[PDB]
Amino acid sequence: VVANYENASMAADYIKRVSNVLPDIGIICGSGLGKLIEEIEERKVIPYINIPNFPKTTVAGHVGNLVLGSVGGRKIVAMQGRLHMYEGYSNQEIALPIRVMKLLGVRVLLITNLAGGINRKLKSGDFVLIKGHINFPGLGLNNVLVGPNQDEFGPRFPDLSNAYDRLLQQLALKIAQENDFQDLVHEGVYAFNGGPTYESPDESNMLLKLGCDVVGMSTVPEVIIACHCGIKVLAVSLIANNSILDAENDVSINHEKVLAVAEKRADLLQMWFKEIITRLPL
Amino acid sequence: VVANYENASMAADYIKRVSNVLPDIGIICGSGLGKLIEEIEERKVIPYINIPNFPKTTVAGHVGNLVLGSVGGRKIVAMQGRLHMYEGYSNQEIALPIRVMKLLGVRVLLITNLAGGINRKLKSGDFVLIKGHINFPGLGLNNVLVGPNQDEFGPRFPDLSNAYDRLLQQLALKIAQENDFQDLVHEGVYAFNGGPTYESPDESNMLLKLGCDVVGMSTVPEVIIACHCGIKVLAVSLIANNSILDAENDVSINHEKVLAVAEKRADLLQMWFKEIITRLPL
Amino acid sequence: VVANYENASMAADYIKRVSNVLPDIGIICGSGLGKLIEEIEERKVIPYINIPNFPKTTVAGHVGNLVLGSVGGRKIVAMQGRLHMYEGYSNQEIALPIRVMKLLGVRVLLITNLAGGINRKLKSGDFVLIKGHINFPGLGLNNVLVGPNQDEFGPRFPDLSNAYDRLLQQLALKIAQENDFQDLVHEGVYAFNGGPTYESPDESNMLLKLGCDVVGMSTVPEVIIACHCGIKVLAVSLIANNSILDAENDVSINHEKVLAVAEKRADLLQMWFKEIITRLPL
Ligand SMILES: Cc1cc(Cl)nc(N)n1
Ligand SMILES: Cc1cc(Cl)nc(N)n1
Ligand SMILES: Cc1cc(Cl)nc(N)n1
Repeated sequence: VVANYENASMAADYIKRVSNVLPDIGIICGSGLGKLIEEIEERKVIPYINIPNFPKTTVAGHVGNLVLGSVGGRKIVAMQGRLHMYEGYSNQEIALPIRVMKLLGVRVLLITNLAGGINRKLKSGDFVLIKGHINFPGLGLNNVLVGPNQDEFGPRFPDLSNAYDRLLQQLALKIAQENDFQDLVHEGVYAFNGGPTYESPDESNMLLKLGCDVVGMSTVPEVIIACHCGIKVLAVSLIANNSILDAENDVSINHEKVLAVAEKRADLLQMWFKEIITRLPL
Repeated sequence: VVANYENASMAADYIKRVSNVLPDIGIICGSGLGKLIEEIEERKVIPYINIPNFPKTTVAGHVGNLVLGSVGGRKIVAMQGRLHMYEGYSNQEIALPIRVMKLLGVRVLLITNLAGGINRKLKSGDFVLIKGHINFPGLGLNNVLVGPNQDEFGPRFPDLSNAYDRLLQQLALKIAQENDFQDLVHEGVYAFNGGPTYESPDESNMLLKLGCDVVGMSTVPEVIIACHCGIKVLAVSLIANNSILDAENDVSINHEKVLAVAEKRADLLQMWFKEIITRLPL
Repeated sequence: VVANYENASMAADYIKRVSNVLPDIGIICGSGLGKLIEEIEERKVIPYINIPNFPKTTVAGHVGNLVLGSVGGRKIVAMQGRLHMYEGYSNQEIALPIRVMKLLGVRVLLITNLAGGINRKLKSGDFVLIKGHINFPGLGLNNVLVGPNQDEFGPRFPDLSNAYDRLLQQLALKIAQENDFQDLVHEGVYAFNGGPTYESPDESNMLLKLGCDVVGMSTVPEVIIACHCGIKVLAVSLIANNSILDAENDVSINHEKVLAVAEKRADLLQMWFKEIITRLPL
């Protein structure tokens, strides 16, 4: 199924019938960072498997729902269970849910992920406002836009210079200052490792040389599809380890440690993003 | 359809029947840089769609013809409408037209493209003679030769050390000196970004660190197929912007600006390449 | 055919019926470096084409056998004819033979390859004990684990920090010292170039900047599958040229020169690995 205008329209039609909500904000939350979705008010939960043309996700299993409702007086749509390219999903499968958001009315997309720290200033538990990226899959002919261009959504050759909105970054920092946790908030450049192996010690050393501050396995595909069709983006990484320190000290990286960091910061991240949604410009 | 000896032979048979021309020079021209093809003498235009085993190009649309005839007394074959890998074409689809050129008798291939400047010496409107490359798709298991080797055309493991012929570079510079535009002509290393997003500001900064002078989304696949089967190459980039300056000044990159640069240099590039063809060794 | 638990079990069942050997050591030997396999004692040769669910290898041709037997009193299984990803094999085809080794009882995998030297200390004929890697295909969404995770074999997100066992490296060096060829033995970081073109002169210069000591087109996919399912690895490169010197002196790289180096070191490498197998811990 191609992520074209006709197919995205059919999915949006189903959703609008079922939900009644016209959202102008979208959210995609990282693993262990989805509590906010359970607090959406007057909400409607739509399993992906029920929506025409949505990608099949049963081989991976686990949760996969679209959730619509209200937060802070604002109308939002959330993806509960994101699609990652290391699972084998195609370019068309990743892109279709974001293009459906566009047809539903989304103008701003907020994204969180868990990532490894490269910059020596980063500790476990810190947050990084993403200000740019290095897309190794894109340089290597696995960009999410490889294929025919869908002209109704955007141009053949997108410019990513303003993919990460500066005013949204400034609003997120302002709110952290108001609640006295700005000492946790950094900015930086995100390297996309296709994955699913964690970056090796020598890959981490290479990324430090190349100007990367953070490394992870998600987010860049969604950012590019959003930028192509004119949706503004704020993306925030939660740092689970510093891979450069771990390489110097021969310390292991593992998913169990990652999820414990997520639990430690989940409630603060939920409160932060609730306020961001409330404060977004009108 | 595999780009093998049998399938390329069937395409060449069709062409030879229709055209009568036995070319020993091939040309592939960049977008907005194809005026020379309209001035081929005693010419024959063959739509790709008519040629056995040529790749299907109707999803992308736009022009796609093989043109045979004479320039400056020399017999040439031109591709009018090149195939780019960011459109989703396979390794076999890119390679088959170059291997057909080989069977038709081509010994020299001249290639132009539009590209972004990385080296701080490069301005919009400059030309770069390509002397080497950094192939990010090739390092990342998307090389144009991934697949079974077609032994009749070349070896399993090609050496690219002499892919860009030095004497052809020297002849191109000599002609620029004769016509007093050598101040526009540089040499440099080309980075292949699979695309179709332009290089991000942080990718541009990375390429500067890694010794790249220019970045673009074409040319390297054709160069590798030509080198594999023993065809000499001259490749020239027309610079449309300096991405490092644009990153420092927060200035946007876009296809409209690119095509205006192409129009500004099209007639000079046509005259230059006409003389190169005329002067090629016998 | 997916490299899952059911399919690997069916292959292992065939093998166990035919061979009687329960191996706890596996070997994968580089091209021209396979003489040891001909000296396996009380051996059984099983063509890949006869084994249920093994990948089809007839397009590439050439030898493809599993060989079981004894070396130095130890029970081993060897792959005679390795699968390389530049031939077009899928992730599932590369992984299935290593997962079969796991089900057969393999706890240690010894691997050799031929490679190019980047570090200026490396000469043709030197050996490099691999201590880490830079996986360009993995960064670029062509990692061998892209796809659904096979949970019975290992975790969704493997850590590669200890992929190259330190004690095995120390044993290999100890044996070289006992036989007075330690002056040939280095350690270093391996860059995986998907291939099949040799690294270009400018790619070689880039790899030097990024901390790579050696570059080649194999080994990293097998190492990752082995690490995922808990098999210890020793990997050794035989250096056929120094690509940085060749770039400075405009000297060519070619498969014929490579195989002559292999012949020069084959008998010493055979003796070295025979002793390593004999000395492996119990
Ligand atoms: C949570 C996480 C993700 C990634 Cl890709 N890398 C690290 N080191 N940590
Ligand atoms: C014309 C062009 C092509 C490319 Cl790939 N990049 C830039 N900056 N400009
Ligand atoms: C034997 C070999 C392999 C590779 Cl990938 N590169 C070089 N220079 N040499």
